[PDB]
Amino acid sequence: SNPYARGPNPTAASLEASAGPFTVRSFTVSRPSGYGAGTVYYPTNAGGTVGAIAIVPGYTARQSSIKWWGPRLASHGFVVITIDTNSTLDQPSSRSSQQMAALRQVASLNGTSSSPIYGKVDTARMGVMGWSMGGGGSLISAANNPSLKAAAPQAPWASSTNFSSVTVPTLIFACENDSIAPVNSSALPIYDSMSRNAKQFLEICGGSHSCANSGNSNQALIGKKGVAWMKRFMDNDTRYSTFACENPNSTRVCDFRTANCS
Repeated sequence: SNPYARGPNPTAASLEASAGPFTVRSFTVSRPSGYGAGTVYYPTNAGGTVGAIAIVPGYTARQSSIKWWGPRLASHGFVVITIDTNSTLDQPSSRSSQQMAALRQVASLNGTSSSPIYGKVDTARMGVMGWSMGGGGSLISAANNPSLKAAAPQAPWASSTNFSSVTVPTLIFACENDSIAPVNSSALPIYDSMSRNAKQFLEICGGSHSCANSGNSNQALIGKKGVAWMKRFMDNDTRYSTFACENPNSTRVCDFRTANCS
């Protein structure tokens, strides 16, 4: 039996829905350590400790752009911290450092008896997400910290597209019409650089650079894929292998590629 499996057996409908099974609460981090601000979203009743995911916005952007992931992931059994960076103009390497500082603080709060997440986190199971330069920051985090169990950046951008060293399972959300981090020169070459991992590339038809952000019109599919990827790889939960690895056969998807993902 898998000690990390949480929640009921998934279906397409349950993963496309507004929320998973678990009640979600949130709090603002009172003294952020190593990053600008954070909001923690957590399940009150997951039935065991859960992994932690840290999510970072893009250049000029704030938690509002990424916030929708907090309740959506947490309701399926994850502690999620969304951050603001120390400056809105921080670059990807700085964003990676701050992302790991946010994961560190989640681990600190897991050990703080006054915190709402005291004892709720398995600090050995962590994941990284983020938009654009925060997505490039997530890939840097994975390259530098290969114990991370999953990465799922959106509309990523980094100074170099070469992430050949990454061994962390990585799902890339791409936005077809992105004019800031174009698919062809950003998301796709980042995807193609990775030869050592389970990986996936999922491009949303018609998407602008913000197509995976809060308020987007594809939360059913994008949320299904993000949760399935994190469940399969952070929880080793093979009930999610098909959802994580499948072509979703969706008219909202204009390009789908995956490797080392059965």
